[PDB]
Amino acid sequence: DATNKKRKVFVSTILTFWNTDRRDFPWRHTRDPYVILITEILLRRTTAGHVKKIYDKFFVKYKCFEDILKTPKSEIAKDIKEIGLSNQRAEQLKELARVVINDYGGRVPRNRKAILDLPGVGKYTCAAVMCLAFGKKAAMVDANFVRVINRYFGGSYENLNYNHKALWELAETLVPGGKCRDFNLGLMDFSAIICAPRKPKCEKCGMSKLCSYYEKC
Ligand code: SF4
Ligand SMILES: [Cl-]
Ligand SMILES: [Cl-]
Ligand SMILES: [Zn+2]
Repeated sequence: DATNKKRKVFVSTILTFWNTDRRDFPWRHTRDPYVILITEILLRRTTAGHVKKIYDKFFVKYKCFEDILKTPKSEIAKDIKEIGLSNQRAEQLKELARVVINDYGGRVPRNRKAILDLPGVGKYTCAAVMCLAFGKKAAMVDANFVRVINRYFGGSYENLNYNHKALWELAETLVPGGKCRDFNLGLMDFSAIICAPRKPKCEKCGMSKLCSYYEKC
């Protein structure tokens, strides 16, 4: 149906944004599974700017899970106090390190279900590791991704969130093969710069012509 063109323009718009208004963060320049997974965990409950500021010292000190597991919890907490909830985060990092060391030889598995079951890992982080580290097709769906989908596609997707399989399935089918990274990261950037939480910047949006939400305005 014509829903084919609407989906095609969405993907096209996002892929282009990845090349025209790309944001930058250190973790977007590595493919080490450990760094990507740990960074996604550190980003929770804080901001990219905060993690970016401890990134250099953190990854020089903790080069892998072995480094985390041998370090006292209080020392780890001290090292990441800046991003908050340091003690709770330290405890979680050590548990994750313990499982990866005890069960996977200290290396993150290149398998969806294996990753998803690691301590502290949810559907979004698992998607990030699979896509960013292993280059496998996966949609990194967070609340911001949901927002764009709600607005652009509307209809039966207007009120769904990432706890709805119907919404995650659509996201999955939108991910272009061979360019999962371009799509997920381009969408992350687009959602923040253009289709923002407060007053999307529709006049700068390239797909406003097919956007459901743009019609209600
Ligand atoms: S037209 Fe507006 S609401 Fe629609 S995708 Fe673009 S920014 Fe988001
Ligand atoms: Cl490389
Ligand atoms: Cl290692
Ligand atoms: Zn190691």
